Amino acid sequence: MKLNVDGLLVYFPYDYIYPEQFSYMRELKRTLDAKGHGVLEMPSGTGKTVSLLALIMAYQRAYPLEVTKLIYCSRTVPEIEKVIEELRKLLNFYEKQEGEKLPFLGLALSSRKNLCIHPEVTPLRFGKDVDGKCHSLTASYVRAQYQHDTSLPHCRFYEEFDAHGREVPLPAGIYNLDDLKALGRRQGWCPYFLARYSILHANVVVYSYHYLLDPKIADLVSKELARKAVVVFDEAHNIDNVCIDSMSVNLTRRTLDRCQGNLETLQKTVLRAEHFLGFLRRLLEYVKWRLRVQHVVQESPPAFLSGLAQRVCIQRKPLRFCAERLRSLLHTLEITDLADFSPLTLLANFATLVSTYAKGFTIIIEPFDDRTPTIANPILHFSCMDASLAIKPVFERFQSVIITSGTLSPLDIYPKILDFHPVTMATFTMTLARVCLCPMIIGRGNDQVAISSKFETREDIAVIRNYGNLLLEMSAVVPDGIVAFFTSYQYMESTVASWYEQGILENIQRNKLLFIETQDGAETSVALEKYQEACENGRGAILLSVARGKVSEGIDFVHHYGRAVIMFGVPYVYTQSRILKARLEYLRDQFQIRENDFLTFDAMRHAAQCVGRAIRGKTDYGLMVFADKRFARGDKRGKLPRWIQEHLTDANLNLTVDEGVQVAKYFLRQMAQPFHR
Amino acid sequence: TKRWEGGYERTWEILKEDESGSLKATIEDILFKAKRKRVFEHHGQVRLGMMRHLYVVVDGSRTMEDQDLKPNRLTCTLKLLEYFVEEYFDQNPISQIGIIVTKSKRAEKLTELSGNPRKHITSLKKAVDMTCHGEPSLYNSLSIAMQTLKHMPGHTSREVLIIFSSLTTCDPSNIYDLIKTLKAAKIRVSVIGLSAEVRVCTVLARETGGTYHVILDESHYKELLTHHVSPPPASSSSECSLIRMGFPQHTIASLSDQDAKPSFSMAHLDGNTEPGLTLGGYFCPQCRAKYCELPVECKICGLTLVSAPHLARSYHHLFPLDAFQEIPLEEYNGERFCYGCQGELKDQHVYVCAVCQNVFCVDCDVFVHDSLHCCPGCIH
Amino acid sequence: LEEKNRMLQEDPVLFQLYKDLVVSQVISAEEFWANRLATSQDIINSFQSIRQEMEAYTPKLTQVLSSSAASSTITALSPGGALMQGGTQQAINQMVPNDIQSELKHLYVAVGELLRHFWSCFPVNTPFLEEKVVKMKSNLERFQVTKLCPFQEKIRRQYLSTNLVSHIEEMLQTAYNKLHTWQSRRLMKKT
Ligand code: SF4
Ligand SMILES: [Zn+2]
Ligand SMILES: [Zn+2]
Ligand SMILES: [Zn+2]
Repeated sequence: MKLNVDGLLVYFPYDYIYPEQFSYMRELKRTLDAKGHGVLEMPSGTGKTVSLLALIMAYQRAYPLEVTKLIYCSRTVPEIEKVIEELRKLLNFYEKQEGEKLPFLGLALSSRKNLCIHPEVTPLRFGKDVDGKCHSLTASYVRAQYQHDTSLPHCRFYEEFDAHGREVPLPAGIYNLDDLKALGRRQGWCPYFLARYSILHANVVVYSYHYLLDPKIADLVSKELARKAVVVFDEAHNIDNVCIDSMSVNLTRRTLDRCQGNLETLQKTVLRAEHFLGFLRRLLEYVKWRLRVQHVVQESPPAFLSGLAQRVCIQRKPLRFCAERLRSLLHTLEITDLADFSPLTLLANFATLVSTYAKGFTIIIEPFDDRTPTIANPILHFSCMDASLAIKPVFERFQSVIITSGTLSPLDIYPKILDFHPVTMATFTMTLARVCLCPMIIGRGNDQVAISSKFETREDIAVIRNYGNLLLEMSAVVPDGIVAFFTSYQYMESTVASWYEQGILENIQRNKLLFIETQDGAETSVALEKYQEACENGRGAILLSVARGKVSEGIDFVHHYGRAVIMFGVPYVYTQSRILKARLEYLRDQFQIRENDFLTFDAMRHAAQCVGRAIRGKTDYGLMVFADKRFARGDKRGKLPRWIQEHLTDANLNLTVDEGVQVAKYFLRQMAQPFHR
Repeated sequence: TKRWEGGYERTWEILKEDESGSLKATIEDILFKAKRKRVFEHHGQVRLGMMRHLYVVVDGSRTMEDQDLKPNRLTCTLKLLEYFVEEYFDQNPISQIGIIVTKSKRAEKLTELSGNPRKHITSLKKAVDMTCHGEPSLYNSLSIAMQTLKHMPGHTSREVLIIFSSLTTCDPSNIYDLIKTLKAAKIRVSVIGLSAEVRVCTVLARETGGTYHVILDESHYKELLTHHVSPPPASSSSECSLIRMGFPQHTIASLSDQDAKPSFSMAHLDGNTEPGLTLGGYFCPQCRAKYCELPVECKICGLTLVSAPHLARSYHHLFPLDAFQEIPLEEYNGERFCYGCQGELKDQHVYVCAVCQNVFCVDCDVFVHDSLHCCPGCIH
Repeated sequence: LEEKNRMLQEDPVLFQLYKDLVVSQVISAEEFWANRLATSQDIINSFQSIRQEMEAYTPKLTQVLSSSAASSTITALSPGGALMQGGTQQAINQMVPNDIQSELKHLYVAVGELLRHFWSCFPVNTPFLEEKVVKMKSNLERFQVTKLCPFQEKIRRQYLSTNLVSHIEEMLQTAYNKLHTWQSRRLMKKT
C-alpha cells in the first residue's frame, strides 16, 4: 500500500508492513538524504529486496535528478533472477494500482555463455572459450570484411543489430535475461550487444560482483554511466574475500607448459610490433627459475621487479604497455580462438599488476601439494593483502554505496578492514508472533568434559564420544533433517571414522540417514538431491558438511529442510599456506587489527553465515546449536548478529547435552501449534 | 485511540428509583434475565451424522518408552484410546473401530473392524504389556487400512486416525503414491503426533483432507481426541444407503415356565474358560443366535444387532422443537395456570406454543426446549 | 496328506470335529476343507355403563384387601414363590457334568459353523448355490442323527432337567423352516 515516509509516499505491493521493514525504509531514506555511504543489517533474505526496490523507485520519482542509475550487485545468478522477478511483480502492482506505464528499463547482465543464441556454442562447457569464439565470429575485422560479403560461417546477430537495433530504443518494459534472449532471437540480434546498447538509456540494472570488483571489466561495463548513482551489495558479508580474490592469481606447471606450447605457434603465425615479439619470448625463463629453485618461500613485492631487471635487465616501463598490447597486437594476428591462449593473457595481467600494484601485496611461492607435497609443484600466487584496493573505484565513483547482508554483526571492523566512512551503524532484528529460532550453546557433555574443537584435543576420544552422543540423542528429537557443520574435511573424516569404529554411528543411522558432502560437484549435487528426497518423507536425514565449503552458501535450508543446524566447534581457518599470516601482519601494521580479533571475527562470521540459512521466511522456524564451550565467552557471542543475540538467553550458554535436548524438545513441541499473519 | 482511555464506565446507572422502593422490580428483572442462558440446544453443532469406519494406528516403537506423559507414552496413549473408544461408541450408534499397531517396520491388525466396545477395550488392556521395539512403518499401516476399507460402501465415511510418536518411519516403497491412492479412495486421514511436526504427516493430512495436530500435554491430547469424537457433517442425500439390521429383544428365561431354555453365548464360546450358559439374553431375530452384549454383529447370519433406544436417542435432532412465542402476562387473555406444571403464572412473560396455543412458564419452557424436546400440548 | 495332517494335530478340537464329521460320514473330506480354505356400539354402551357406575362412587376400606388376599400375595412374593422362583437352574454350573458340557459346546460350535455356512450361502442368487444349500441341509441332518440323537439318549438316561437340546432344535428347526419357505417361494416364482 501507500506508506507515508516523512517526506514522501511509497507504493508497496504488500498491504501489511512489518516494523523492521518500516525502520529499514526510514534508515535508507536517511542515508539517501545524507548523500553518503553506509552499512545495513537485515535478518531476512526475502522481503528486503521488495522494500529496497520500492524505496528506490519512490526516491527516483521524488528526486529524478539526485538518482539516475541503480546497481543491485548480488552473489550469483539465482539472486539476479529472483530480484528481477520481484521487480517485475512490483512494476505489475504499480501498473494495476495506477493505470499508466512508466519509461523505466530494467535488465539483467551475465556472462556471454548465459546470453547467447548460437546452438554451436551452447552445448560446450568451456567458459574460457565461449568469449573467444564469439570474438572470432564477430569483431572489427568481421565487420570490415562483411562489406564484400565473404562466404564463410560467422555470427550474424550483430550484422543485423548494427543496422536495425541501434535505432529503436526500449524506453519501457523491464526485461529478464530470458526476455532479452527471446527479443534477440526474434529480432535476429545478440542479447549481449543490445544489453550494451541499452544500459545507457536504462533506469535499473543488476549483475554480479565480478563486473565491478574486477577492474578489467568494470571500466568497460561502467565508465561514464552516471556520476551520481546508488549501488548496493546485498548479501555481502564476505565482500572482503571476493575483493581479495579479485586481484589474486595462481601459477603452476600447466600454465607455463601451455605458454611454451603456444608461443611456438604464435611465432609461426608471426613469421608468416617487434617491440613485444622479442620481449615476450624471454619472460618465461625468469618465472621458470623458481621452478628449479627448491626454496620454501620468497617474499619481495617491491624487489620482484628489481630481480626481474637483473636476470634479463628489462625496464619496468614496457610492462605497463603489456595490457594495452592485448587489444592492439592480438587483433592484428587474427587469433582463431582463445583456447590455448588464456595463460599468456594472465601472465601479462600478472606482470602489469606487479609493475603497478606493489604497495600492499605480497609474492608467495609454495612447494607443497595435497597428499603429494614435494614431487614437482612450485605454486606462485600473487595474493592480495588489502581489501581497499578493489573498493576504491566504487567509493570514488558513487555516492551512497550500501553494504547489507544477513550477518554484519561487528559494524566497527568493516569500516576499518576497507577504507570506509559509515554514517549509519544500523541493525534490525526481525519479530514475529512467536520466537522462530532457539539458539543455544552446549558446553560440557554428560561427562562434564568440554566438547571444544581444540587443536590439541582433535584426536581425543572423549570429545568425539560426546559429539557422537550429542548427534545421536539430538537426532531423535528434531525430525526431517539436521545440518551439521565441521571445522574441516580432515577433521570431519577423522570424526566419522572414529564414530564408525565404535558401535555408535549405527544408532544414528537407524534414526536418520547420513549423507557426507565431498569435493566432487556431481557427488555433492546427488547427495543433496537424495537428502532432499529423504527429508520429503518421514525417513529424516543428516547432512554433514564443512563451514568453509561451496555447499555452505550454495543452498538455502528453507522450512522443513534442516530444522536443526549444529556447529561442531568454532570454525577456524587453517593458519598454514603462509597466506592468512601475511594478511594478519598487514592488518596489524596497517589497520591496527589484532590477529586474535580478526581470527575470531572470521570464525564467527562464517559460523553465523552457515547457521542463519535455516530461517527463510516469516513462517519458517528452526533450531541452532553450537557444540563448543568457546562460544560461551562474550568475545564470540558479541560477534553474532543482533537478530540472534536477543534470543540467546543467559540461561542456556553452558548447559549440558541432556538439558539442551530437553530445551529442543520443548521448543519443537511448542512451535508446532498454529499461529496469524 | 484506545477503548479504555475514554470515559470510565458507570454500570451502576442502570438501577433507578421512582417510588422509593422500585429496586425490587429491577432485581426481579435481573433474576428473570439470569435464566435462559442457553441456546435451547444441548450440542448446537452437527445435527446429523454418517457411519464411520475409523481405524486407529498406534506406534509401538522405542519412542513410546519415553516418559513425557506419566508413566510412559504407551500407557497414557492406551488409556486415552480406551476413553476415546467409549465416547465414540456412545456418540456413534452404527460406527465401527479397527485398531492397528505398527512396530519393527511392520503393521499388525490388533483388532478387527467391528462395533463391539468391550472387545476393543479388552485388546487395549492386553496391549499394555507389549514390547516396544523397532521403528514404525506408516506405509504398511496405511496399506492395511486401505485394503480393509477398499471394499467398504461409498456412503460410509472412511476415516483413519494415526497416533505417531516416533519421528521416523521406514517405507518399503514410495509413500506419495500411496497418498495419491488414498486420495482416489476418498479416505480421510488424521494424525496426532506427540514430539514435533513431521512433514510427511502434514502432507498426508492436507492431501487426504484430514487434520494434523501435535500434543502439548495430556489435557491437549484428551481435547484432540474429544474433537475427533464428533462425527463429520453429512450430505442431504447421497445414495440408496440402507442396512438390514435386527432388534433383538432382551428375553430372559425363568424356570417357572416350561420354556426355560439355557443357551451358551456365541461370544463366550470362544473363551478359554467355561462359557456363561445363562438362562437368557439377546436372541437374534433371524437365526435365534444368543448374544450378551450389544451392539454386536451376528456371527452366524451376519445380521447387525442394534438397540432401538440408542438409535432413537438422536431422533430429536431430526425434528427440533420450535421456540415458543414470548408474550407478556398482561397481554395474554386466557388461563393463568401453566399447562405443563399447573403452577400459577406470575412471571412478566408467558410463552405460548405456535401449534397447540398452550401456556408454559419460563421454567417449563426451558425444560421442554432443553430436555423434553417435545411440546406436551402437541402430544395430545 | 502331510500338510493336512499337521493342521489337525495343532488343533485337537478341530481334529475331533474332523473325525465327528468325516469318519462318521456326516460330511465328505472334500467339502470339509473346501470351506476351511374394536367392536360395535357395545363399546359405547360399556363406556356409558362404567360412567354411570362411577358417577356414584364411595370409598371403601374392608373391600380393598383381605387377610386371605394378603397371605396369598406374600406367598407369591415369598422366596421360592411364583414371582420369586428360586430354582432357575440351581446348580447348572455343576449339573449336567462337564464331560457332557464339553460335548455340548462342541455340538454348539459345529452347529454354528454349519449355520454360518448356510446363511453365507443365503440368499441363493445362482443355480449353483441351490445344490449347495441342499448339501448343507443333508449334512445338518446327518450330524443331528449322528450326534444329537445319542446326546438326547444320554440326557434321558441321566435324566437331566435342563432342556439343552431345545435351543439346538430351535435353531435347526428355524433353518429348516427358512429353507422350506425359500423352496416354496422358488416353486411359486416358476408358476
Ligand atoms: S555475438 Fe551474441 S549471439 Fe553471436 S556468438 Fe557472440 S554472444 Fe552469441
Ligand atoms: Zn443371526
Ligand atoms: Zn410450568
Ligand atoms: Zn405445542
